[PDB]
Amino acid sequence: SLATVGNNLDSRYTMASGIRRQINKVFPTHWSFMLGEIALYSFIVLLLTGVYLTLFFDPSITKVIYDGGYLPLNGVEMSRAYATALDISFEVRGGLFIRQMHHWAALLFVVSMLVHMLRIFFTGAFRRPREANWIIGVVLIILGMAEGFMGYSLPDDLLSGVGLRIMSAIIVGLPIIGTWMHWLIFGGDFPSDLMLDRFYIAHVLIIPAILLGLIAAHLALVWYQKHTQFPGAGRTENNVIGIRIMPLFAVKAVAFGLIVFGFLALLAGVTTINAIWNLGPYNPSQVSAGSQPDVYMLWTDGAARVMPAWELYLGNYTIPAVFWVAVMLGILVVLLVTYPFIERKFTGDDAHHNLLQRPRDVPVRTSLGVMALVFYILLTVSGGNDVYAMQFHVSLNAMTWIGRIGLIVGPAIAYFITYRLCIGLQRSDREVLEHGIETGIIKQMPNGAFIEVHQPLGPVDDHGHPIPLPYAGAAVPKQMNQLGYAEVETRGGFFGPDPEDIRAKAKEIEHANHIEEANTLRALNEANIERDKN
Amino acid sequence: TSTLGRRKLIMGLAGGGAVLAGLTIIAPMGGMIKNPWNPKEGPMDVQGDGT
Amino acid sequence: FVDPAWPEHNPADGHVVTELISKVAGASSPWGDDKEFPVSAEETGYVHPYTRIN
Amino acid sequence: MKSSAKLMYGPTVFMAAMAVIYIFATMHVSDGGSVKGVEWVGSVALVLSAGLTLMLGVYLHFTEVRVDVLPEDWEEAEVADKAGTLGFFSPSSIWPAAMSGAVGFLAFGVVYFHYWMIAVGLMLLIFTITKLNLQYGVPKEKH
Amino acid sequence: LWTSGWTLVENDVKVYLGRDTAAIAESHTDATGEHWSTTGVSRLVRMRPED
Ligand SMILES: CCCCCCCCCCCCCCCC(=O)O[C@H](COC(=O)CCCCCCC[C@@H](C)CCCCCCCCC)COP(=O)(O)O[C@H]1[C@H](O)[C@H](O)[C@@H](O)[C@@H](O)[C@@H]1O
Ligand code: HEM
Ligand code: HEM
Ligand SMILES: CCCCCCCCCCCCCC(=O)O[C@H](COC(=O)CCCCCCCCCCC)COP(=O)(O)O
Ligand SMILES: CCCCCCCCCCCCC
Ligand SMILES: CCCCCCCCCCCCC
Ligand SMILES: CCCCCCCCCCCCC
Ligand SMILES: CCCCCCCCCCCCC
Repeated sequence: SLATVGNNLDSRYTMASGIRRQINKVFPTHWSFMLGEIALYSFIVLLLTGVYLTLFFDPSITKVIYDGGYLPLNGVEMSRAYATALDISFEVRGGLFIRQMHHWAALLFVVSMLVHMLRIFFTGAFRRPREANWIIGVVLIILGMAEGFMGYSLPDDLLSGVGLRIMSAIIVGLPIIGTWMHWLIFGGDFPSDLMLDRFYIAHVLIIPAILLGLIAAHLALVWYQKHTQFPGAGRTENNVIGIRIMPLFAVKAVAFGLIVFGFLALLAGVTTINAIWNLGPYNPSQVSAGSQPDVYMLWTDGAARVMPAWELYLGNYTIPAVFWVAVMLGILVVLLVTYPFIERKFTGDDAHHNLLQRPRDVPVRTSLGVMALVFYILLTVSGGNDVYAMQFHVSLNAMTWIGRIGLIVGPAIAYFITYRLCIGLQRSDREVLEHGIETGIIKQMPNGAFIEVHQPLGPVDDHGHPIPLPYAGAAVPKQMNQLGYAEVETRGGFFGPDPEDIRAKAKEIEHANHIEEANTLRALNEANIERDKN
Repeated sequence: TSTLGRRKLIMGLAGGGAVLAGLTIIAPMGGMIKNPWNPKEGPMDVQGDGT
Repeated sequence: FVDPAWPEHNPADGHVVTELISKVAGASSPWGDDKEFPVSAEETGYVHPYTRIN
Repeated sequence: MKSSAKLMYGPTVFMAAMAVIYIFATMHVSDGGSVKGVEWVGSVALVLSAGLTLMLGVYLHFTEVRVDVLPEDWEEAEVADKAGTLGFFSPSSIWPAAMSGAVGFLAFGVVYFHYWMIAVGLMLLIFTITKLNLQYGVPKEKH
Repeated sequence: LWTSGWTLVENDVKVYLGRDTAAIAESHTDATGEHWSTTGVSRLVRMRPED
């Protein structure tokens, strides 16, 4: 019944060797090699909750008088887009749940990629040969941000409408062809007909298709290079040490997959997001104090706040002050996209790297990363500096000046501290290899000298003083519990003491197990050595 | 080697759990369900009662 | 029941730890006070990872 | 600590005597530069101030009974008498700094009187205290 | 971008300063269901220099 389904599926696709190859691929097990999955799962939730969300939504700007589930706002003249978005939360059973799931998933998606990009950056996974992946991923994050932006602008409420007003007036104030380009996008003056239609047709099709295509290409390209991994015992630059796809990797992927799905289902219910009923229909005259776009869009708005009034008047023409903002954001994007190329120009090393490197061993790049993180965080904080100012009792003018000055001295201090801390971590790593683990046994010698017991990880010469082990690019133990010298040697339940008979054998078995593991790992190391000398 | 064939209870409950999860995921599709015989809100207009 | 890791002491005219007295001047070692350190590099089960870059 | 357990009786009995003088002298003496009546701050906090010294004194007294003659408590002791192990001192830890940062977060939480900030700061403090204690207990990484 | 609604002043229209009274449509249900009238309702109203 099962032997026969495979028989007549192989007899026609000759897939025995093709499938065996896929199910035997080995993947490195590290918690930081999973952060990419979070983005994938959040993306699946978005496109699935999004499709459900389009069965009840009318993206029209046509004004109507509201009569619906929301008893307030009855009799209020609103757009068709706002009225239907207000209907999918008060007239659709479990529609608010799905709407909130969608928005939460959007947030997680952007944070699922940012953190992933940080992992890629710090560990050096963008090096040869993985630069197409870096470029693809960078395009992915920019498009994700753009997608999120046009998503929350669909309801056409008062808060989102101001975002569109800002965006339109940014475009219109571009040198030379910013007037024609603005009229080409919106189809006329803002607001326009066929403005919520072009955005809705590019948020549920153009961007999704592009994103899906890029993602699929991204994953396939990753599966071709079969990942990267940290330096460790037995692992070289021409092998992958981890677990096979089945039965271990596939199940773990599903398990974590549904974990993310379940977590998004919790926030969708217990936590409110984008309460559009309190915001009212878009009106060009009405505005609110907290008009921040969204967390991933805060950096752009923060850039616009800290840019001084630097207009260039050229007779019959004028360059707005916001033009420089555009220039600056353009530079930040260009710096981010073409990083592998700039890093390898100033390092002069392009040597097909398959082994990762710990952030502590690359202080310049790590420090640049933390420098850039502080830059981004300051822009993000400045983007919502009016809610910071009130809630934390700080002058708003002082906040603007903190943003302005902090963008110069914040990055500088971040670099200095991070560099020093990286070297500090390197130094602590060498003390252990040179002298051994600092055990907490302060013995007094007969003469009266207080001495700390040191545990060597290597062979000693004559009288302690271990032969210094060379750095190996891996994590060195720092405590004695990391060698299992604190392991609980009492099998049983919380109440159950467990029979000694079955308790003796199990400790013996585990002892023989980790002995064999260590033996096989060191044999792998030896193999690499005598392989590398030919 | 997974030793799942021997655990009748684990795989039995796992099946039930997975089915319930699936049904939980697809349940908000019941927001589309509408009773054809429930008259639309408000008094009867010139287009009838909606039924 | 007595834990395996409990120090092998005569339960006569001697107690290893009570409410207020102990055998050391300071905190007891969390890896057994009767454990002799250091040990051979073999017992630690630390495998020095040979790595070559490029 | 043979003499340490004893010298606390000095402050204990002193403060006990002052607390009883204070209560009786404040509730029965009319000076004209004040009013008559027992003072309920210098009384409670001076009775209970003697309590601290008494507590520590008694505890150290009970402890010192069941300790042998230590080399540090012996007048003519050789340096080689304590030759042995002085127990376990933590070589390093990042958690003190973290948990100071956590108390700082809760501090500003209470200052601004933000409920979320107080709640987060409280559970940011539990976490760091827990990690401080479980530092040398973190099991060898099981694959 | 040159023009707004105030440009009507140039071509001999008398524009007032209209204050927004935020008036909404009124429900009027009678024998043929419910309808929102919004007739006789003015959301912009003239304002005086003592107001
Ligand atoms: C793939 C396997 C499929 C298995 C199906 C199991 C899936 C579980 C979840 C199903 C969705 C939720 C089920 C019931 C949800 C529920 O409670 O809805 C009421 C219920 O219906 C009734 O009473 C009569 C009973 C009808 C049966 C309902 C159960 C649905 C099953 C039988 C159909 C699916 C099976 C088909 C296979 C699908 C494959 C695709 C081909 C309608 O009364 P109503 O009064 O109209 O309420 C209106 C508000 O809903 C509304 O928002 C509106 O706003 C209000 O005005 C109000 O009218
Ligand atoms: C749409 C969001 C993204 C998804 C779903 C995604 C997905 C993945 C997945 C599943 C992997 C496999 C390995 C792993 O989990 O770490 C991976 C690897 C990788 N991704 Fe991403 N990624 C995304 C965004 C990015 C971004 C923004 C960048 C770069 C700026 C990037 C660069 C890389 C690189 C270099 C690798 C290789 C890591 C390695 O092979 O060691 N990705 N990605
Ligand atoms: C690609 C990832 C996506 C992101 C980051 C994203 C983001 C968002 C955001 C932030 C909103 C505002 C939701 C709210 O008002 O609470 C939204 C709304 C919406 N999205 Fe998406 N979305 C994505 C994909 C999709 C897809 C693929 C579809 C359709 C196939 C879709 C259809 C919708 C619809 C109909 C709305 C309705 C506006 C509303 O009901 O609020 N989205 N999206
Ligand atoms: C990563 C960058 C983020 C960008 C933010 C830019 C900086 C401006 C921040 C403004 C903060 C406003 C704070 C405030 O006014 O507080 C409150 C308003 O906003 C909030 O409630 C903050 C919620 C933040 C999430 C905390 C969740 C705690 C549960 C943890 C369970 C895991 C007012 O105080 P209250 O709610 O009444 O206690
Ligand atoms: C004893 C002969 C019949 C069983 C041979 C195995 C059938 C082919 C299995 C192919 C598996 C592809 C998924
Ligand atoms: C984008 C240019 C990067 C330049 C980084 C230099 C940081 C300077 C910090 C001061 C270092 C003192 C030793
Ligand atoms: C040492 C000076 C103390 C101040 C005067 C003490 C007054 C004694 C109170 C006795 C009251 C009898 C009830
Ligand atoms: C009417 C006079 C009564 C005085 C009582 C003094 C008591 C003070 C010490 C209280 C300690 C509480 C812990």
